[PDB]
Amino acid sequence: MLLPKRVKYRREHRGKMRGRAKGGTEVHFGEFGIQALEASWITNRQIEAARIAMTRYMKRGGKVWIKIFPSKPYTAKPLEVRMGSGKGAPEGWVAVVKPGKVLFEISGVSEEVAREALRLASHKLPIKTKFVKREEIG
Amino acid sequence: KVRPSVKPICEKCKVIRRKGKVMVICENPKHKQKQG
Amino acid sequence: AAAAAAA
Amino acid sequence: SFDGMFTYGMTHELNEKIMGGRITKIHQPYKHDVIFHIRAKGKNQKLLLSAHPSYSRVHITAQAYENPSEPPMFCMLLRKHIEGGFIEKIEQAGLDRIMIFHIKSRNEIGDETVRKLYVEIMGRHSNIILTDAAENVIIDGLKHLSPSMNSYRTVLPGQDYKLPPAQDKISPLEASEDDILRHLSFQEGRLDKQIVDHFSGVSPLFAKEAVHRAGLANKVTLPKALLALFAEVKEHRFIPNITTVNGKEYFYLLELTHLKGEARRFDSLSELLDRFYFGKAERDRVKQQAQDLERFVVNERKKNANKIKKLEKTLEYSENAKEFQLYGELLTANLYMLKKGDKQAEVINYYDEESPTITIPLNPNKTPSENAQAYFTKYQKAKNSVAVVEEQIRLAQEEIEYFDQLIQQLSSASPRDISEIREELVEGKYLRP
RNA sequence: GGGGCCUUAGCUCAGCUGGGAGAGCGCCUGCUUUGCACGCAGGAGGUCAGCGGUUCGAUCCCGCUAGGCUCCACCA
RNA sequence: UUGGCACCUCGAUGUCGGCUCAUCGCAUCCUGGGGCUGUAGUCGGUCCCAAGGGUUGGGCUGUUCGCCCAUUAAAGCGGUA
RNA sequence: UGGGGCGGUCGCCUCCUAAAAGGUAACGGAGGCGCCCAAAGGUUCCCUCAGAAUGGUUGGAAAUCAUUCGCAGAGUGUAAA
Repeated sequence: MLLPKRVKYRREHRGKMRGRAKGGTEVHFGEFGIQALEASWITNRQIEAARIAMTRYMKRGGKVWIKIFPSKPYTAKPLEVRMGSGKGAPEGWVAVVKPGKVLFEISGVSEEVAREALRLASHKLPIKTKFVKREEIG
Repeated sequence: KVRPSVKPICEKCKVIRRKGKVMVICENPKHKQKQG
Repeated sequence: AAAAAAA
Repeated sequence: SFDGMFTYGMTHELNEKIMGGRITKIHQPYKHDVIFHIRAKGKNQKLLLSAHPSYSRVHITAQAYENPSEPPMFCMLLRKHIEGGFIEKIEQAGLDRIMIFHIKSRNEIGDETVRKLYVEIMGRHSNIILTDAAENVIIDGLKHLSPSMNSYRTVLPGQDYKLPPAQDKISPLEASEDDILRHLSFQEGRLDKQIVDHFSGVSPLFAKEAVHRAGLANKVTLPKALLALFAEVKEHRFIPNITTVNGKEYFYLLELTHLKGEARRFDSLSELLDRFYFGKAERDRVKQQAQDLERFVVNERKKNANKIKKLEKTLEYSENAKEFQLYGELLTANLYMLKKGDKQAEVINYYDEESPTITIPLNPNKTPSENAQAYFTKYQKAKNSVAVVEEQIRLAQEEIEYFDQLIQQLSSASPRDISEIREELVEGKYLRP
């Protein structure tokens, strides 16, 4: 379960998610990965769920590279209060994921094991996913 | 069983499309699935 | 309140 | 140990040693031990009033009871009420184990009011209670008791004293050369217990010493021994010594003719209680280990023997389940024969007639193959039992041999040998590090 | 709805911020005690309310459970 | 349902619970027809099709709700200021 | 004042929100000020900071001293640019 232990500011603007991925577009650590097709906030609970779902089915094999990190906090005002009167308290941490970005990286297993592990990870994520692999021109 | 995720459970399952509805028939009657 | 007590 | 006679000798010695005097300091370093710093004639004295559940005693100690921790509230009230005063007299309430301390203590406002401090040494019912000697209400007690728990003689601050119960005896000293025998009424030989429950404040040790001083116990070869020992107690003719037979120690104010082994002659009771004992600790360790360890080893040996007998029962159940497998294999083709017991079902020809002899239970049942299959499963469990119970019998005889050896090594030896036995055991096995 | 700390021996309950579950009370075993139910040692209980993650070991770290007791919810 | 906003009404839109009269939607309580059951039969569990009809008399509390007594084939959820 | 109350705030300075001139709101997000200094003011003349390593006796990770690598990782009274 992933969170920064110290931040410069505890309350930040929610930002915008226009455009493609700025970086982390190509798979370059593992052999196979998930490429994002839509943009939404990914909570660290979802990241933990996808990581356990991959790691359990890969009980024998290589390690998992988590390419995204939930650095941006989101604030949640308490329920049943009026609008305004100050910004609410921070509740959790999300990672801003753009389309084209690689989320998790797997090497050291077979093809179908990696495909099924990425499918089990993708069924926990709130975004449309696809299977990508390393290209060697090169 | 009626579910919107009609999938072949075993190797003997066969996917058919009766009446515009995706269905799975099998020798095992527990694998009979319909949607819609 | 809104008591209907018109006289 | 401990007793009204030893209490009388202690009162005589305290009247000889600390008469008048001044209580400069009151310390309570432990939960049951109270130290009085008596400044009597000559040098300073250190009176100890102990109310331990097993080691309760009153004597003038000489060693330094260190660790003066933060004092409890009974010690603080003792320093508030008793310190600065004088001791009038130390007397015993009859022949029971009750110590009365008369404290001529000046009050904190300046005037004088005599205080009576009561020390009771009854083993696990020992207590120290201070009264104001005019109304005899309890100012404070060392152990606080409720109206429910120990309903008689409730010890609360401000409650009236109730005084320990009457044992319904006669005073053993200066009684009569005839009163002593006109009430014990020896019939079948409970002599020491009759002395215990017919005399005031007498230990079973003094009764067992008196029945040895009588020699052959008779009608007259017993009261002259009791009067002789009471004359030895009176006129203050005590000979304090420590005697023991094996490890565990005994002390008394009179020389012991029974239960020999050691002499360790002493001068007074103060050095006697200083040397024995401190208070437990090694004696209480060999008390807590000695009988409990051998009891544990003997009980575990009985467990292992019962285990071996019940494992041999399963070894006979092995042959019973082999007969069950034979009867199931008889049933399996069956019902060749009628369902009942399916006995001797075999095909005359084109059959391998095992035709084993069988004992015929009625043959079950609703599910005709699963009964024979259940029999065959019981047989597989039986052969796995043939392996495991023989392993358990081997382990149980190894445990019984080791526990019989431990019984032998506990039933006396060395001291240093027991020390290195402990060493070897702890080595045997690693064992967090 | 918002916040706190626990839920561990038949009971009361420790355990220092991860280094291997304990004290008191209850129940037995043995010793000892002349005698007034006054003493000593030795045994069992716990999946640390429960569930899966982390690391070499988790009451301790984490989420969600399930509870208790906390301390309040200004209105028509 | 509890909320959020304050768009309509402050030259008046009467607000809870009951009584009387009802009507509508099934995300169906029973009755009707089925599939799978770790459905031997009765009784069951889950998921379909189905609103045609019927879905109670009390004790407590202003109470809806809730608890209990006795039945029933069942004593169904909601909308209509 | 996302009704009023209760709570909070009321003047000045710095950053973001502020959309590459300026300006720009919300009970939006972060902080400070109601001073201090006869010098920390003026002029003239010189010099360049913090950290790492090596070596040092009381010096150990750090008191003080030499060396390199140091365009500033220092300092600039007080706080942000």
